[PDB]
Amino acid sequence: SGFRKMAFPSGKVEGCMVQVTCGTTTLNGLWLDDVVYCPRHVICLNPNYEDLLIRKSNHNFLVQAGNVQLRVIGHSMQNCVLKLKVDTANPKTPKYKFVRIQPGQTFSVLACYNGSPSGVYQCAMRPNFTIKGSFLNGSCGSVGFNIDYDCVSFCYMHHMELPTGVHAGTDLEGNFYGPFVDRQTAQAAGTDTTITVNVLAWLYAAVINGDRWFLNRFTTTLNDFNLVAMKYNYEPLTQDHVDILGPLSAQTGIAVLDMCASLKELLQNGMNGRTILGSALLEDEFTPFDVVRQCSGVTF
Amino acid sequence: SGFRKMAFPSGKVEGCMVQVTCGTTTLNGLWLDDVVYCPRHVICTPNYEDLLIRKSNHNFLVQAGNVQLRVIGHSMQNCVLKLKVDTANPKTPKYKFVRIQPGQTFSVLACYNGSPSGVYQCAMRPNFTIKGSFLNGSCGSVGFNIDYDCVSFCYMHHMELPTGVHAGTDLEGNFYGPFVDRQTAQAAGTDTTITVNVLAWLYAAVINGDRWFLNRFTTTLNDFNLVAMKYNYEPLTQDHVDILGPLSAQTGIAVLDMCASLKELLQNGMNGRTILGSALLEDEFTPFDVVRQCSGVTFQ
Ligand SMILES: *C(=O)CCCCCCC
Ligand SMILES: *C(=O)CCCCCCC
Repeated sequence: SGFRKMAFPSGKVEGCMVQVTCGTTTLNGLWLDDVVYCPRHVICLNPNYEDLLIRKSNHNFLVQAGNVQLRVIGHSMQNCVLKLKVDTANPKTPKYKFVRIQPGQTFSVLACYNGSPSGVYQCAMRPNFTIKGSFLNGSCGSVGFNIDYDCVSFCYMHHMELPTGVHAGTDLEGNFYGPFVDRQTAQAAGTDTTITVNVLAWLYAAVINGDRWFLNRFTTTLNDFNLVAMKYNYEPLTQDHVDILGPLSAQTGIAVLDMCASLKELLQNGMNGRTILGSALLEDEFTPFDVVRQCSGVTF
Repeated sequence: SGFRKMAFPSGKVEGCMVQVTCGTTTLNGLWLDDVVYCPRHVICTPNYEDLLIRKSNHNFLVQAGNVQLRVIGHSMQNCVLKLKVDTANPKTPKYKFVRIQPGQTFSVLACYNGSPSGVYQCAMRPNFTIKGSFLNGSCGSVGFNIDYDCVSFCYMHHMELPTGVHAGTDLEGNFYGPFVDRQTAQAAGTDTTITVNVLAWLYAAVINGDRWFLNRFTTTLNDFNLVAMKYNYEPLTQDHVDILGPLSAQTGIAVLDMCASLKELLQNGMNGRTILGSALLEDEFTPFDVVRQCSGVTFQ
């Protein structure tokens, strides 16, 4: 038992981190097979990336893997990411995929500086397409990932910090999550919402862990609960969310719409001093999959 | 900016994790040089000396992935079994075995069948238990800290107590607290909030621009400790004040000045406000955790 903000083990990603330098700019790169991926702003107010890239040559990119220098034999741009072909395939390349995640999904971040790891943490892609990360200057090129049975699915690459302290980035194909751009223009995160299906998943995790003070004898309907969710800035609950919660409702014997009646009471009345898994706020950064994995040992 | 529950990168520890089987029990072992360390209760199903004397090297099946490591010797040190193997771990990091004090945090690499599954951060509570997240089969999973390239192993998982919290040993097999590896009725004593860690996290909040809770008054250790006792917080000592010195210098806020701000939070509550997104005071970030995360300390 117990329930924590658990990230995936980072070792498979640590073996892929390199330092990429172009002129006075230094950031991180991800080295998979014979290619190094990094934010294209490593070569750059009003940039003409295509003209900047044609002006640069292979020798203008300094790639360092620990103490070894990688010879760059090619270079191309894919959206907001720069791909540097190197003369050696990474002997530590794990099984990997590049995936674009949807809002509400969680992933681990290996924060890096100068191609070296600082730490790992778990975060979620918010409904407004930002992440509440922990990044400082030089963390660009740090990636977010999920691990499924030895295969690393890379989903995020860090590019920037927005005015409110939240972060923006791209998938490993260079496509920004949300409306953000890699230019020094005005851009801010939109209004965010709470991920309802994750709050319910975490309520089931609390029940599995013995916290049942918030349970009640009542059951609501999807339509009635969604009216409550809109008032509290919670994402609408769909029948697909109810279905995905299936293993947790089966394990605890509590229907999803029975748990929704507990959530409605918690939204309207609070906790009156009590806590749920050590928290006085409703937590929305654990998916239903994260909960079955951590609480029941699914995939372990 | 941002402040997350951040674990150390786990790559150096994943390279040491192996599967240890004795009869019908499978658990995790830590492989350093030509020795595998694991909980001695792997030999059970209770006189441990007699259970070990009856065992032979062939009764221990050790696997590093799908590769078997032949056991060529065995011995018991306190509550850990040391299995000498025919292969030295070529991924053995620079390491130390350290026994930590209550309040200290560490990263746990949760493992099942010798396979790393998750990483999270937790603390040695003042009652010598850890509020971890472990399931059946997680025994032999370790807790650690890293400094430069040296891994200090501080915890090996052995058991879960009635309240869902956990108990284990250092890597020399000595239990933290008054717990034993027997099937007896053991219980965690009353816990206390780690004051020095709460102060550290308030400095983390200040570094991140959260400063509504600051006041310009100062207090004394004696006056602060009267309030601490009332709210089940550990007394603050001159050692804790000295340990907060660097964070005090970084923010320009004296330790006793921050104590007067914590005193007001304890007596008045947060009144609907949050600090680093939390409605409760967090006590599982040490002063050093704040320095590492806010300055971007990396590991080699
Ligand atoms: C990047 O520097 C993070 C802060 C952005 C603020 C922009 C001006 C309001
Ligand atoms: C180990 O078996 C964890 C559960 C212990 C509870 C004993 C009964 C209170």
